[PDB]
Formats: sequence, C-alpha cells, structure tokens
Amino acid sequence: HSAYTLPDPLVGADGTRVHDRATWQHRRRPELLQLFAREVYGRTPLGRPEGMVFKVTTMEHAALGGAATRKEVTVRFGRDPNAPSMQLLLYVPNAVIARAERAPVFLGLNFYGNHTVHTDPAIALSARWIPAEAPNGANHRATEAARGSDAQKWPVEQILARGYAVATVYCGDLCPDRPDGLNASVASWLDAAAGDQRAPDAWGAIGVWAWGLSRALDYLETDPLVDASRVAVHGHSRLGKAALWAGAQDDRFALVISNESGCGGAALSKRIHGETVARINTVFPHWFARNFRRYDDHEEALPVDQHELLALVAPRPLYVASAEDDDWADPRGEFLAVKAAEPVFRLFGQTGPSGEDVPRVNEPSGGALRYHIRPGPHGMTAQDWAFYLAFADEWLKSALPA
Ligand SMILES: O[C@@H]1[C@@H](O)[C@H](O[C@@H]2CO[C@@H](O)[C@H](O)[C@H]2O)OC[C@H]1O
Ligand SMILES: O[C@@H]1[C@@H](O)[C@H](O[C@@H]2CO[C@@H](O)[C@H](O)[C@H]2O)OC[C@H]1O
Ligand SMILES: [Mg+2]
Repeated sequence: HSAYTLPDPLVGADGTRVHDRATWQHRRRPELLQLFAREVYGRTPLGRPEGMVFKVTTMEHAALGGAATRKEVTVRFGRDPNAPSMQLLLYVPNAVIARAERAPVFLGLNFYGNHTVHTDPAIALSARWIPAEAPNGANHRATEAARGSDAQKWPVEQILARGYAVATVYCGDLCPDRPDGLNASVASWLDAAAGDQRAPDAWGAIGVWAWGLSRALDYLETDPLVDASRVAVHGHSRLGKAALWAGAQDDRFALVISNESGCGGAALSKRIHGETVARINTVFPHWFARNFRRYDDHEEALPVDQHELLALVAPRPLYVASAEDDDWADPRGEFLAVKAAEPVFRLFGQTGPSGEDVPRVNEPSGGALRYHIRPGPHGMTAQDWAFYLAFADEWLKSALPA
C-alpha cells in the first residue's frame, strides 16, 4: 500500500532529533527496545538464568567423512538434573581446528529438529513434540525417515568448507510451534506467574525463540573451537523473525541475517500487504505479545514499525532477503523497511541498498546493510546461502583486533 507514514528512527519520542552515534546507542536504542517489548514481542523477563550448565553429550572428530568435528551439547537451564534444557548441535570445520584457529559461527534455529538439518545418522533424533507439517513424522514425533528432511535449507558442507562452524537448536526445545505451546515453553518457568492467563506484555514464541539463540551464544562463549565474537545469527521465515529480535536485543551477535522473515520480521506492518497484523495474530496467537493484537486492523496506531527493528542492529552488519513470488512476506515491504532503516546505518558510517526500488533478482545491493531478492517461492536456497557467505566473508567481524 501507499497510504501510511512511518515514525522516524532518528527522532526521539520527545521530538528531539538523534544527531550522533552515542545518543543512538545510549538513548534511542533503549527507547525503541522498550517499545518493541511492550507493544510487539513482549518483555524478555531476563537473559541467562542462574546455574546454566553445559554438557557435551557426544563429540565426533571425524564427522562428514573427516571434514568436521560434530558436538552435541545439552544446555541445561539450572543445576538440578531435572531442569529444562535445549539440545545444541555444532559442526566445526576440521581444517580450521587443525590450524588451531578459532572458527566463526553461523547460528540459527531449525524448524523440525536437529536431525533434520543433515542426513548424518549419528545426530540424536529429537524426542520432543514436532508439528504435523514436519516431513516424515508420526504422532508428532520424528522418525528415522525425518533425518535430513530439511537439509535443503542447511548447506552444512559448503558453510564448513568456507571456514564457518554451523550451530543449531530445534525451536521446539524452547517453545513448541503450536497455538497452545507457551504452556510447555521457557515462558512457563522463566519468571513465570503463579497462575491465570499471560499478561498483556508477556512474551510469546518469538521472544522465547530469540532468547534461546542468546543462550546458545552463551554456550559458544565457552567452546574453545569457536570465536564467539564472530557469530552470525540467521533465520528463515518465523525463525528469521526470531533471529532479528535476538540480534536487536543482544548486541553480542556480530551479524544478523533475515531470510524472508515477512510480517513481524523485516516487512513493514503499516504497509498493508500480504500477511497483516490481524492475520498473523489470529493464526499464530502465541507468537507475539497479547498487546500486539491491539493493532489488528489498526496498524496506523503502531508507534513503531519494523524498519526500527532493523535499525536496532546498527552498526552491526544486517542482511535482509526476499523471494520474488513470496507475496505473503511482502518483499517490497521488506525492502522498504531496509531503506527506512538506512539512515541509522548511515549515521554509523555504513551504507545500504543504493537503488530506487526492489533490485533485480539475484543482484544484492548494499554494504554492511544488504538486501537481495531471488526468484521463486518462500524458502531458503543455495542461492540465498551463497550470498550470505559472501556477506559474512566481507562484513563479519575479523579475527584480528582493531
Ligand atoms: O508467561 C506465562 C507464564 O506466566 C505461565 O506460567 C504458568 C502459570 O500457571 C501456573 O499454574 C503454571 O505452573 C505456570 O507455568 O506459563 C505460560 C506463560 O505464557
Ligand atoms: O508469518 C508467516 C506465516 O503466515 C506463514 O504461514 C504459512 C502460510 O501458508 C500456509 O500454507 C502454511 O501452512 C503456513 O505455515 O509461514 C511463514 C511465516 O513467515
Ligand atoms: Mg505484510
């Protein structure tokens, strides 16, 4: 649509313009984080819980034909062996380990279980609930036929060959992706209420998923094989909504990738196009705060829009990408959010897409703030990853000190 106006990221709530990087970082950034927490995603009640324990359950030094070390880590959210946990899978390129250099990392959540990212028969088969839409499941549990069922979204061998570790966690370890899933999620025990319905500003699945990414980063900071200052957080679609909210809240993430995150991710909500606030909240009432429902059919009242979420990543490199046929995500709305975030990146001396309108397919545009659109439907393809790997080579924090 063409009948909206956006709030200016560089004007504070009180009307005073943001003229320097220090004002952005110390005043405007907290102001915008609070607006998103209260009105959109809900409040993250705390970060790392006390007594988080990391247990390496398996470590294989000759995975993928010798190309990788594969570690499985249980990240347990409390010292009691009964405490809730999540299962992290890490592949690290053996070429980099052998050189005794710490590897940079791509970290993102997976849709249907760690065993779906690669056929590798040694990955632990998740025993947690999975959605009916997961390929090759039965009775909401994974089967052996589900191994590698999502490998098309995870070019592990290529990422490793280019020098990067691959870390992942099943989103459903943190919040099962079902409308009732919060009652079996992190939110059900982390600073939980004594009873009754969740409060208007209480976080939902996207907040919980984002929090899990930050807990994975807490683990990576302890692993001698990796450089936890060089972690690119990425996600596809609903898990890209989570990646953006994680990268915005947690400035330790060195680079952020939104692959087709759409509504409530990179796409402008005020631009009424494809999925709308009412449709996302109606179909997925667990994803956002209950407060976000106030904007159902009333996006004009939103005090922020998603360009300000993208701006919260600055000055760190941010990639937003779309698919040409993916109308529901609103590709032009994703691009326009990038353009409306660009002035903040520019304040930090970075540059964004330089063209007038959505670029031609498979021609990325921008510096540390980058956009591309590829042909085809919603998905995450080898072409997307080729562009992300080039971006990481150029813009991920270097291993060398300043
Ligand atoms: O944020 C919400 C939590 O406050 C909620 O916590 C539940 C409250 O009722 C108690 O009987 C339960 O033990 C407790 O888990 O869980 C859902 C979450 O959305
Ligand atoms: O926010 C987006 C969701 O609205 C979208 O939901 C899909 C719409 O197509 C249906 O056929 C699917 O069942 C449903 O998953 O998923 C992508 C997400 O970004
Ligand atoms: Mg939309």
